[PDB]
Amino acid sequence: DWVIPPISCPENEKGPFPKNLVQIKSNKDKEGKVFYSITGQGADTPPVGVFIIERETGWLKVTEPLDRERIATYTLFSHAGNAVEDPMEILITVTDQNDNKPEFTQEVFKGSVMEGALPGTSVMEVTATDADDDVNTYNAAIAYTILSQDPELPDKNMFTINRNTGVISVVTTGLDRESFPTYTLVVQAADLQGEGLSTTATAVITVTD
Amino acid sequence: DVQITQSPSYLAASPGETITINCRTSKNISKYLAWYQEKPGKTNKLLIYSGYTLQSGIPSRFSGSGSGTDFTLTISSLEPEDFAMYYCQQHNEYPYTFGGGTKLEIKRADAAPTVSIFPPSSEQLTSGGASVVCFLNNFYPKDINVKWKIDGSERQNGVLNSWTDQDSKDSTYSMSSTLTLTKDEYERHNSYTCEATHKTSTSPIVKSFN
Amino acid sequence: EVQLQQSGPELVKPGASVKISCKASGYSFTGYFMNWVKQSHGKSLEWIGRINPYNGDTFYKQRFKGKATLTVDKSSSTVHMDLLSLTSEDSAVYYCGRGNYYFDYWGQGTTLTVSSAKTTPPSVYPLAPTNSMVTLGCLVKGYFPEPVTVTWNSGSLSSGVHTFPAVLQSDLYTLSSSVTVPSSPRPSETVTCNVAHPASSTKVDKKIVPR
Ligand SMILES: [Ca+2]
Ligand SMILES: [Ca+2]
Ligand SMILES: [Ca+2]
Repeated sequence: DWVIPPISCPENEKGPFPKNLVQIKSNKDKEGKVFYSITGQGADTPPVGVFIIERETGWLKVTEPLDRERIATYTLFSHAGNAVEDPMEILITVTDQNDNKPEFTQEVFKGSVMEGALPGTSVMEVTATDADDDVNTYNAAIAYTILSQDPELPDKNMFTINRNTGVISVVTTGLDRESFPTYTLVVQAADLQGEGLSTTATAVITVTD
Repeated sequence: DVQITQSPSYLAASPGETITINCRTSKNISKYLAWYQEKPGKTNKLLIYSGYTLQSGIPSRFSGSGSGTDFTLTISSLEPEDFAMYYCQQHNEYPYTFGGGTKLEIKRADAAPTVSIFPPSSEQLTSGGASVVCFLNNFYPKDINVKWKIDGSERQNGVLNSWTDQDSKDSTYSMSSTLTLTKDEYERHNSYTCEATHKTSTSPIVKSFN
Repeated sequence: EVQLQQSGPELVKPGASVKISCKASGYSFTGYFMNWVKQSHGKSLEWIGRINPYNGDTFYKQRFKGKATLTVDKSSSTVHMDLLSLTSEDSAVYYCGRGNYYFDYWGQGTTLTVSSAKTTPPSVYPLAPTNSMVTLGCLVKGYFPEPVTVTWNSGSLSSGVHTFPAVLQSDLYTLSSSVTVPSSPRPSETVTCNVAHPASSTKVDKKIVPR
């Protein structure tokens, strides 16, 4: 049964507004003039005015930029001195722009490793979240990297981090508590699979007995 | 690249007032905007980062707001220290970019310029040059115009102007103007005049030499 | 206390290159990216690029690739910036700043002047004058190696002074200074300006005698 498909509108759109989205028509306009109006969130119930229509032509318009991370989808109902048609469900989908950076769940992550641990030993896990669409885009696909290690002894790279999981592991023998009891790592989480927006955090690794 | 429009460029206020400075960006940068303060002889000072987070050592009368494309730095109850230059910077994405800046200057009662004219010295005329210098000192506000009139005739060639910043002790502005000619081009005329047009007078202040 | 200390001012002819250095202290050096920012006179701040001190990893603003090279020396907590094939457009103040995103600490800046002019001593010219207050001055013209220092009566007379920022006139700088005294029925005192110009070893006094 012929229905209007979901209307997709990207967020963060620039001017000028109003901007046309879709036109709806009732073939009952053949006999006489029809008055169009829409209801729902974004037009009737809050929020208000985001989506409007002009009753003479039936052009569904948007009047201000959208934000997918607030309202991801709208559902409206189009209408036509008497009712002409049973209401039509008009679904509006806000498509994603990469406008949020990955954030670590905390600023400092604590972790501990045993001295003499063999390479591959899991030390700790850092975690970040990105608020963008991680199912239809890469705007939330996070890669983890190590930006620095302090100190650089016995080796410059005592640890590695898994690009996808954030697990930090030992890669080199020689961890010694009496020698170097603490390591500080700056970790970065970037979206677009590591090529996009980033933030940093700190991992503090204590070497135990 | 993220372009930033920072407005206004200049802003005059008094201690105790509240002022706002705005940055609009060309891309949605979420919250990642920072504000800095610049003062002569001091390294630049971070005030706010990530839109609204007050940096250590900064009093809370500095506050930031906004997210997306519109950001505001607000300074409540201005102290004399607050009168300075201010910049925003997006730290969302490479390449990092800055707003064009805002100069927060201190309000002051209007003041007419004290203007003095000086003919070329004996030594300079022996060297072969002739620079007539005109001073316009301790005026407010800073907006001012200078016309040079050599024997009643306006001349815009050979003029060099230089302005001070707002004075720290009395909040005024001063300006220096210098027409530069040579003995050959100089002694062909008799009278030389600079006239200053300023808010404080409906008719320009005139000082002349013969 | 964090501190970013930059190398001194550079005066070089066009076509040359300079290396500006910035030494960090008070924190773990490799924990934060270092940045270089350009600010031309009257113009706004411009980010040039950054370097990760841990591994020398760099990122440049496009229009500075081939103009700027960032390097690091971990053993001395110093970052370097090379500026190649210099032009007058490169004349600016250059700042280093700490931070992967925003810059919570800055250096005091390094001034770069790119010019083909030779070191020239200034010509000092008196500016002699009656109102109750009287304005005197002296003109400092035709020098290139910036800066100069103007004092009146060896700094004893200091209030009422306006030393104006220099102006570039045909590859040479000209500057003027003014001083106002409320001279009275007493015979007007003698007044001389003391122009110091370091880069030419020039100490000159010109006494202002009214015509
Ligand atoms: Ca959004
Ligand atoms: Ca988004
Ligand atoms: Ca994202």
